[PDB]
Amino acid sequence: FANITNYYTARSYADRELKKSRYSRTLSFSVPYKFIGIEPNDPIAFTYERYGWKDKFFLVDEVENTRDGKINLVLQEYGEDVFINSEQVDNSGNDIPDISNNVLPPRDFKYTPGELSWLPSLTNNVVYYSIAHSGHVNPYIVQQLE
Amino acid sequence: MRLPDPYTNPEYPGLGFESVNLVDNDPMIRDELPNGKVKEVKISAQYWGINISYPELFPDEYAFLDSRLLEYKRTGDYLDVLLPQYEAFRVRGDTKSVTIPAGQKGSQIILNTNGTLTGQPKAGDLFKLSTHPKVYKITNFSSSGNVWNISLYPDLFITTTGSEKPVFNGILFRTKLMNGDSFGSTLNNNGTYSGISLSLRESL
Repeated sequence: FANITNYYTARSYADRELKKSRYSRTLSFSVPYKFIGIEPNDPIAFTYERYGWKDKFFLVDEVENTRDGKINLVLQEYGEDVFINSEQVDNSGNDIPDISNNVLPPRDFKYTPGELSWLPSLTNNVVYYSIAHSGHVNPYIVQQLE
Repeated sequence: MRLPDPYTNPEYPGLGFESVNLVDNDPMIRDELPNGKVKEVKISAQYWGINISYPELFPDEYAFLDSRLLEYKRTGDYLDVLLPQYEAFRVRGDTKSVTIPAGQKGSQIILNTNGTLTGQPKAGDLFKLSTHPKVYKITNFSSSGNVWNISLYPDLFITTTGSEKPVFNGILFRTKLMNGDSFGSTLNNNGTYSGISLSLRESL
């Protein structure tokens, strides 16, 4: 889904499109000019007697308006099950934030009467810490030799 | 141009038609439903097709017929054909004083005659409007003394402008050769030009 960002609505949409794929039947026939106005996504109920088909929900897939007057329809089979939709499970704890794109600071820090308390950063990409005082123009350098 | 007829000039006999065929050419789209119904729609037009066949022609009559037909071809004018079987010469009188309402349309012309037309036409006599070339056949008739309704089989190719007048007599089918492409006539041993038949269609 290129356009859907909800996990849940995309979940329901995937369920709907799966069931639509599950039905998968096409009719193709022509109707007289009485039925003018039929539009390529309109509901009709086809009732051929031999098939056993009493009212059967189809959405048209093609309409071919003709100069003569006849219309060349093509059908697709969509039962109510695709639109009835289903229930979904909670998905909130399974979030994946992008924590892994920045270097982390010292874990702890306090001054004990020097400033040593900084625990090494969890990022193993670390070379030298920097300490900046209020008046000292040149910042200190502590290096991760080990 | 008035294709030559015995009425036009009787010194050439045999130029009279020996078989006239009004082909009621009505192009029309029909569909046959399984329901049992027949559904049919009218588009295009309806050209009276006249199928003329000629007897053997002596050189003089065929020379005259070639003269007239070549006059028809080199010029752009239409052939005019008079069918004698419909030359009933009913109605009679003049047609200048009769008036037709403003816009009539719809295959029924209701024209009122004051005192100038004396005679009721019979259903099946050709009827023409003065301005428009094509000729209509009447299918029914009803009169109220001065105003009589006339029903036409072709559905009034022209609309009504308000100055239209009937003809009822001496009408001519504006027609064009449909055999102009291959128009030949064999001159036999006997010296009579034979097998010259004309197929005509209206050019309204």
